[PDB]
Amino acid sequence: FQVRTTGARDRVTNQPIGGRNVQGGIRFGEMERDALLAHGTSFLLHDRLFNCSDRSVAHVCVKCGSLLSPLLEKPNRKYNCTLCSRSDTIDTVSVPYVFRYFVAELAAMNIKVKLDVV
Amino acid sequence: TGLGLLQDSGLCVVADKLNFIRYLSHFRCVHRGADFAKMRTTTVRRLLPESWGFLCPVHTPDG
Amino acid sequence: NMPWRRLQGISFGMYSAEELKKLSVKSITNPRYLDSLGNPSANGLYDLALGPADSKEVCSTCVQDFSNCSGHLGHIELPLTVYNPLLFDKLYLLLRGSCLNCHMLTCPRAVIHLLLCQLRVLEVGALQAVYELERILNRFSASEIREELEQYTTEIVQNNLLGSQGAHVKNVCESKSKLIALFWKAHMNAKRCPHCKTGRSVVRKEHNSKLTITFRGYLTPTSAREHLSALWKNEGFFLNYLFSRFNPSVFFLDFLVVPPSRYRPVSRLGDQMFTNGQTVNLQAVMKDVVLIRKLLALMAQEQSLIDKLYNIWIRLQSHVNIVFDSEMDKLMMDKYPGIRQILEKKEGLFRKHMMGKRVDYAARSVICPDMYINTNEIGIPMVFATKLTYPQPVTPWNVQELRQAVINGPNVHPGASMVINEDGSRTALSAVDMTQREAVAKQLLTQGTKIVCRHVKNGDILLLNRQPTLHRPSIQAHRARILPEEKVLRLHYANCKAYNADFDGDEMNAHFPQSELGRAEAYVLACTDQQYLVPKDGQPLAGLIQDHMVSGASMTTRGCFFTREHYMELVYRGLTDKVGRVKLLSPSILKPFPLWTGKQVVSTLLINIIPEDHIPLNLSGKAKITGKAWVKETPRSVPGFNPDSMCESQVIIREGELLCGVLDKAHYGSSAYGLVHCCYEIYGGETSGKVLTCLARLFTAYLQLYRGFTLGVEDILVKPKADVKRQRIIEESTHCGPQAVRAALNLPEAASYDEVRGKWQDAHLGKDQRDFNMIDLKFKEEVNHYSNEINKACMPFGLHRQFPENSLQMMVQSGAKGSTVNTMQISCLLGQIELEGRRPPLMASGKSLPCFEPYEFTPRAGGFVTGRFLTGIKPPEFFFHCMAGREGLVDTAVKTSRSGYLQRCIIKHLEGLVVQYDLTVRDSDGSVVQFLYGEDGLDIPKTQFLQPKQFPFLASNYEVIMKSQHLHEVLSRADPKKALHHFRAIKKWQSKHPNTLLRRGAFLSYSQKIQEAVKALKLESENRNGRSPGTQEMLRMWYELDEESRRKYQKKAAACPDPSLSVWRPDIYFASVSETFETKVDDYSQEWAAQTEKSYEKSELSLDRLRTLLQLKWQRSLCEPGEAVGLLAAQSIGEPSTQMMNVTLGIPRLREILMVASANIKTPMMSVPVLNTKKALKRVKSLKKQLTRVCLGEVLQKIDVQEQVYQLRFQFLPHAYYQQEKCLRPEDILRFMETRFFKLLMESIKKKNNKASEAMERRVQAVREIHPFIDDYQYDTEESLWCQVTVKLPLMKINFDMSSLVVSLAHGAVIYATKGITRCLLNETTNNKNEKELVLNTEGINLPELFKYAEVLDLRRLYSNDIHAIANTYGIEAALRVIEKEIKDVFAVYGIAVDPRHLSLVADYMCFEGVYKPLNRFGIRSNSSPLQQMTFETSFQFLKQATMLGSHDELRSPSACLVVGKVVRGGTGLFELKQPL
Amino acid sequence: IVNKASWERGFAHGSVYKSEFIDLSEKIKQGDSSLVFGIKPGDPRVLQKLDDDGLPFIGAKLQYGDPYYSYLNLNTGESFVMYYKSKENCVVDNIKVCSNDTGSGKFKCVCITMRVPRNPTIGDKFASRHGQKGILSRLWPAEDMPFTESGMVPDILFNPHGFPSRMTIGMLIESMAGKSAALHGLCHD
Amino acid sequence: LGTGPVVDRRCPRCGHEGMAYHTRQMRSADEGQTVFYTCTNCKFQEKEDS
Amino acid sequence: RITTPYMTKYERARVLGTRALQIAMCAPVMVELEGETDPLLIAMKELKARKIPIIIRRYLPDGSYEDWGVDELIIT
DNA sequence: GTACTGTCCTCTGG
DNA sequence: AGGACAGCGTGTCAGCAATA
RNA sequence: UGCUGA
Ligand SMILES: [Mg+2]
Ligand SMILES: [Zn+2]
Repeated sequence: FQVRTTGARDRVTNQPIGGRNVQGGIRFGEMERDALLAHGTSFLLHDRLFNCSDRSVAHVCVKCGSLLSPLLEKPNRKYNCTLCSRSDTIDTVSVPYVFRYFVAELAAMNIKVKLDVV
Repeated sequence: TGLGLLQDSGLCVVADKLNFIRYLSHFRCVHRGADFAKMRTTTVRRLLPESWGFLCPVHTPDG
Repeated sequence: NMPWRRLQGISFGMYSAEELKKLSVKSITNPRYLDSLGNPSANGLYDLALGPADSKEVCSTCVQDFSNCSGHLGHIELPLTVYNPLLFDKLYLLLRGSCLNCHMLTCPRAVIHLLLCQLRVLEVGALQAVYELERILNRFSASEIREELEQYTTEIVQNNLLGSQGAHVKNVCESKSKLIALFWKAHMNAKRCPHCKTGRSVVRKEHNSKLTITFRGYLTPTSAREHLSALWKNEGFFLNYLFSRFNPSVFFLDFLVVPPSRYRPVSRLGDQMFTNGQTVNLQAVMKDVVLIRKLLALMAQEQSLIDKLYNIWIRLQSHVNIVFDSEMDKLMMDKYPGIRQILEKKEGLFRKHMMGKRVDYAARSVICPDMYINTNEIGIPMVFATKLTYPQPVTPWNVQELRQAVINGPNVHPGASMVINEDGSRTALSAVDMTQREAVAKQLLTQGTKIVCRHVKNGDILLLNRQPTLHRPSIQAHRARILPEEKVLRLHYANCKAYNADFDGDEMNAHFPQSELGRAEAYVLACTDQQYLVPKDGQPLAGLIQDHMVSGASMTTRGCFFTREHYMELVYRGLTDKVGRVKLLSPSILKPFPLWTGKQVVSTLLINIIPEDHIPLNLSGKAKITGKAWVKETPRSVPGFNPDSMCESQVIIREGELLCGVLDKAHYGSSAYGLVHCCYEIYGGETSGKVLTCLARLFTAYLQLYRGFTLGVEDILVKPKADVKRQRIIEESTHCGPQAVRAALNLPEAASYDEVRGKWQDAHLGKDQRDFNMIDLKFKEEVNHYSNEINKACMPFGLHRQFPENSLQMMVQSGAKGSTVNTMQISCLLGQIELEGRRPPLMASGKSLPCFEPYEFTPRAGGFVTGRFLTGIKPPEFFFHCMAGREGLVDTAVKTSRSGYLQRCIIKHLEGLVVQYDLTVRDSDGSVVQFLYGEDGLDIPKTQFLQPKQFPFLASNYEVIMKSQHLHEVLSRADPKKALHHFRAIKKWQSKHPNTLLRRGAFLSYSQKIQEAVKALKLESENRNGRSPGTQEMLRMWYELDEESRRKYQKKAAACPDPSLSVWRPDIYFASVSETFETKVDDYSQEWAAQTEKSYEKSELSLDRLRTLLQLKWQRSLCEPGEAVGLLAAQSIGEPSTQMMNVTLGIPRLREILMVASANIKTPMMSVPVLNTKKALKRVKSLKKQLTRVCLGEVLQKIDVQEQVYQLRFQFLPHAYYQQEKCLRPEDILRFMETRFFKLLMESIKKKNNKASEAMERRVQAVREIHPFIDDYQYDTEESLWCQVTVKLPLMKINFDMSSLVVSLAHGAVIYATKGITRCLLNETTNNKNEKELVLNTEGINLPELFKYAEVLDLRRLYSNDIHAIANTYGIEAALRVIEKEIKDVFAVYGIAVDPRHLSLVADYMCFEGVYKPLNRFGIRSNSSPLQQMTFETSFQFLKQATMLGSHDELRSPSACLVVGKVVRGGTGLFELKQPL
Repeated sequence: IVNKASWERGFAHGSVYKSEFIDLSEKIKQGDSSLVFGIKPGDPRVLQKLDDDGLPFIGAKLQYGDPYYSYLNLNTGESFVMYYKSKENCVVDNIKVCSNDTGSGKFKCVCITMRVPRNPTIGDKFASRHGQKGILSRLWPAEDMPFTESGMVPDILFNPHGFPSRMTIGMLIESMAGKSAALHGLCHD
Repeated sequence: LGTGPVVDRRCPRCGHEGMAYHTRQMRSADEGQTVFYTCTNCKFQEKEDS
Repeated sequence: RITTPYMTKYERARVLGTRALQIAMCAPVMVELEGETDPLLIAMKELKARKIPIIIRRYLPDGSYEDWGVDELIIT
């Protein structure tokens, strides 16, 4: 028998840990999201994944569309873009951590993920 | 040299005394091989009529 | 306060390598990353500028701790350049086809410029420009070609701009994919150089990390880099389009990027406490960098030194490779998995942590039967309820009940674990002092209000899931009925079949929505009463099971009488009514003693459940229990009685009062059109759930109070005097082996008793093994005759107790549980065991089991079990039964393993297809798949009662249907004129043209003067220009000798008006229905106005109110916009397969059709009807005998080879036994040897010897004219008496038993055969309606080689299972229907029946872009979504592609929408809300 | 279904023995002995849950959050209570103190056996000798069970619908054989 | 030159009067045996679950 | 102006969800609630009275949209 | 496992 | 241009010990 | 990796 609410968030992906010995979450799976969207309950599938799993609040160089570029001054702590020296372009975007983890992994190969902020 | 064996794992297993019918069945088990657990064709799972009196028809794991 | 900013698009490109700098906090140089004690060593991989890896530290780059710091990137600076492993292969090609001297590609500039212009036009979307440019080229120096093409290309790109946003669509990505793939595949091969003839400096790459130019030097990444740098300069205009402004520098790496330390977490491995696999690969690169930096200094302080430099280079590349793809380099060890393995697999990062995240606020526990909670409820065991918390905001109208919850505390049930503050957060109440919780019960309502995380409160909504989720009904929402003292989640038994739950240890998950906007959807959409009908075929899913079926069938039987007090307390115990009086009935029997009927109990329970305002329903149908089950005693002839007019087989509910019928599974069950299905149609899904609940409670009270159900041994027993016949039949069955086998080997009818054993042994040790299966089949036949005789003797009437009073019957016979084949096989026979469709296999000595003699004829030795489970089965039969039962489980496992993959592939391709607001089924990029969902709209579950034969129900219940749903309001707010006039026009047209295939035309209509012309006018001419002498007179009279504008033969010959759904928008246009529905409505109105005339019941409905009723019920069953029907089609094709004779069957065929789309199928076939004429029937015999293949080997007795002078005599067979059905003659056969076999023989002799170290006369002469080895053959003036040949190779040849060659060749040598056809056969009868049909089936496929017999066979009605051959002879719109029919016939062999609206969508998607495209990994290449297409399979190839093409993603798929955290673009997310100011 | 009075009179009661080997050569490497089971005198943490050798009492009941052992680094002189973290109740029934194979070990290794009572709850799987498995769904009160004309009252209720599709006719014969045995004092084969 | 209908019990699908059945245990060891029916007048295969 | 006049079930679900998430964030209830603590029951009460000032913006597959009022939409 | 793509591989055509 | 062939692929669902 | 549960 298992019930998990919140608990060990895996550090690499910011997701519930699993197992039953710790709080232990229940993998949702690729087979189940399909049924949840068949019903057309997009918001239930949004709430569950984003809010009960990795919902992060990252910053983007809106002009240059790079997750990696925004920077914090050593202690005001106003974000400034490293690639282009503009500090007022930076704005926040809701995104997962595995999305950030994937941008990092893709950079680990010289590939660039340029994202269009709106 | 693999000892003329063809298998390099599952050679020894834990004998668990959950019951005396779990224990007594570890000394009468015969494993066709651990590699055959990964096979598309199922022909080493056929219960041929030549194992009459040597292997039990009913006593086989069921998964 | 969320970021508020959303994503529109994600593009994948390559980083400059100069902008990665400034994306780097510091360069790392220290190899040893783990400190002596386990902390980060400065300047190592784990550093404090690359971020705090753990909460203990703070980053040096930005002061901030873990969980708040976005990590930073660093770089191992490499000693010298290395090639990048992903852009490497392309580099190789960019160097294979090129002149290292000239620095220009070896391709003809025509191809270069053509492809350049095609890419320039594709970038804007213009798709006809592609072929237009290619044809402009072919129809046409280098400047000359460029100016010819660039004018047209610039004109296109200018006149067709504004289309850069409308270019990311399928059919524009497939074209670019194909163009660039063809370029890389056909024009980059090594070639002699154009300008200098000797410019092939052949780059030829060994294993990765090795490129070798010849004069065998080793290509140093610096020399290759300079070559690319100087080749870009000359050929850049062209490559900047083949790669996006790619710089050649990106093809090479001067540093490696170390990812942030938060994404590299130290775990443990054997004998190492702190290690990440990614840091162990990067550490190997750092260590080689250090050794190489030493050798360079050694050269500076200065063949072995530079051979060592070239070896350490190759080693540093094979490490930088491993860092990118663990298995790019196979010769290195200590190789942990690279990034290709971090991303691309089932473990992976997309199929886990991307599509399958782990969720909070969820429970999982064993489920238990409840039955005393309503069908829409789940029982929560007070241990989840006290932990699962919903975070509700505090407002003036809830602050009272929230205050009690904060006072009750974290551990009492209506309580709360925490309260979140307006600006702060998370002040937990979990203390148990009970005073601070009161100190905080105030200050509620004392910006965003405090939110109380309350517990589950007995009305909440929960999503419940069972893990093999194969359909939409496997996730449904339930209403949180809290139960005290348990750890199990209790669920009603009506919801079992939906989940497939079985209460044998059946863990199930329960999710708790936390948004108040997912609760609205769990209530409205995912609710468990909107899920009454399965989406596969619209048939009901919820229903009562087991003893609610044997209870209701024994109470509703005719002889069940109840006193007032058992009548009551049986009504109130089913109702448990809470609102209003229970309306009762009158006794059926009023006099000797007032008594009720049991059908009256169900009646009075039915008139209380139906909503007060609505009126009870009328219903007429059939029961599951046949009216023959009750016939005890022989039926006698009553002269005027139709026994079925008054039978317990016909269910007749008249105004909610059951008047006749048993009401078994056919109602209350999962069968369609029953009482609960009609309740769900007329009164909604909540009323059907109420009916199910109340009927379950009633049928439980009945068995628990006054009756009882059991299953003893006196209902499986069999009468004596009936087991004597069974025993005599079993004795007779022990003598049917010899005859069976013998008459299957076509042996002498008798006199052979040992030749038969030898023939069986030969057939068993044979190679083909198809004369053995013949015996197996013709043997499971005498045995089957005795079983039929045995089941009939005992099962119907040989049982000790009969059906009304038997407990096994009345359980299999009312649909409760089991089957007549379970009932038998428990009594009077177990049957014939069959393992692979064949009898049990024999040993290697010819015995099936150690107890049986070898080759024993008795059926007992072949698995014919005559024992029953009543009196057990003997040891040998036990063995065969175990073999069968075990193969069953093995097959289950393997079948599920294959079905899962099939369904995953299907669901991954058809997922983005949703119905739009213009009723058209479009994909994610807007590509129109269908212009109307089912070809008419009309989602499946709502079209169940729109079938005919269900109108007499809608007519009977008309008043309830109009009041409950449409109402008088909609009927009179309908205006049908536009659609009604269209159907009148269609009807008039079809009235003037009965035969709609008669070649209508204006001029054709002006051939009625045909006699006028043929009489005298045209009698004098010849075929002037090939037409005729008499056709020219008609042409002259028609052409200009007719009226100017009043020559209107046109109107008499004009097209049928186009269908109404096509022009008149079925949703907003009343009376615009399908052409097949209006025909049904006309037929029924005509057959219903002629029933009212002789009805003795007053009907207050008129044909023209019934018509409006049906038209409204159609217009309302119209597939709401946003339905996402492709996912439903995927799941409907998947679930039936996952669960569940010369052709293929099962998942093999489904995978051939859908996933592979092969041109080679295992069993191709054809079926042309035979034309039904006396001449055709006679010609067909010859046709069948004409297309079968006759092979040299099928006509031969034995060869006689003598041996360097190798003679050969063929000795052919006599015509007695092969000319009968092969249509051959000896001169043709022998002539074949002279011209084909006797030269293929020398062909094979050379095949071996190349790598070894009056009239007889003309025939012989021409034959040796052509070959120099033969000498002279023979002649056979009398039926091929002796026909040998002689050869000789006199010098030195390998004299062996060459008979091997001349026998391996005399098998694949076929006299003559139609290409592709292996055999024909005329299956005499294929129809009962018009039994006269004949079919010429075939086992090969050649469509054109049948076109010559358009008079012997019907070439319309020709069918084949190939779907690639049909698509090549008849087109793609004809292959669509073959695909649909193939899927339907595959599902039909198992009784499954998927709705045609799903196969229509699947076939329309597969054949979308003109070709039969497979639904698999190669079908996604023509897909406009890089984020999809990489969440499926080969994620790294699809990422490399999307990266070297700059491919842009629009975030419109479900996968791309769930990857970047958006709301899917179908179902509930398809529109905005736009609060007005 | 299981009668509730049969379940309260000891029907199918059981237990589990969880033996945990605490070798305390962990938490340390080859340094000074940080390992001796022991309590520094007066620790408020182990006031009365341990017995002066940092080991629970034999017979004591353990619950999550209870003290479970107390090491003592001999050189420094510091104790560590190491709390019981299983979310289930048990009773310590024995504690083996083990040596090093040369009879020279120093109070570093022990083996504690806990006893966990596992009586038939709802959700437990029962089975017959014929493959007829099934969870326990209710504990039916003993006064709501159908009593026979002999005064008896079943203690297992088995739905008769598992027979028709599974054809376990051996259970219907075992019932009669066992009833005849209990009646005549015999023992049938 | 010289030297398969089953036992058929009665159930209808399209017409009537007697199908024919092959029993195979296409299930696990905790379930029961599936039955495969086939008609006479036509050839329509059933494939029940029990 | 050309799409269906009725309110699809997905639209009803999303409108109820949004109105409920608004009510729960202390928004004025124009429906005269009568002692119910569920914001979704209140949202249904408002939908039945035809008091929801939200604009369903139906998007067509080419970007073109049509703005419908929740009041001017036939709720089944 | 089999069947697909792919991959050239280099053999007769202007 | 007839091939020969080397080359990728997937594979329902959750637990425990234990150990790399 | 050996087990086990649907
Ligand atoms: Mg089960
Ligand atoms: Zn920037």
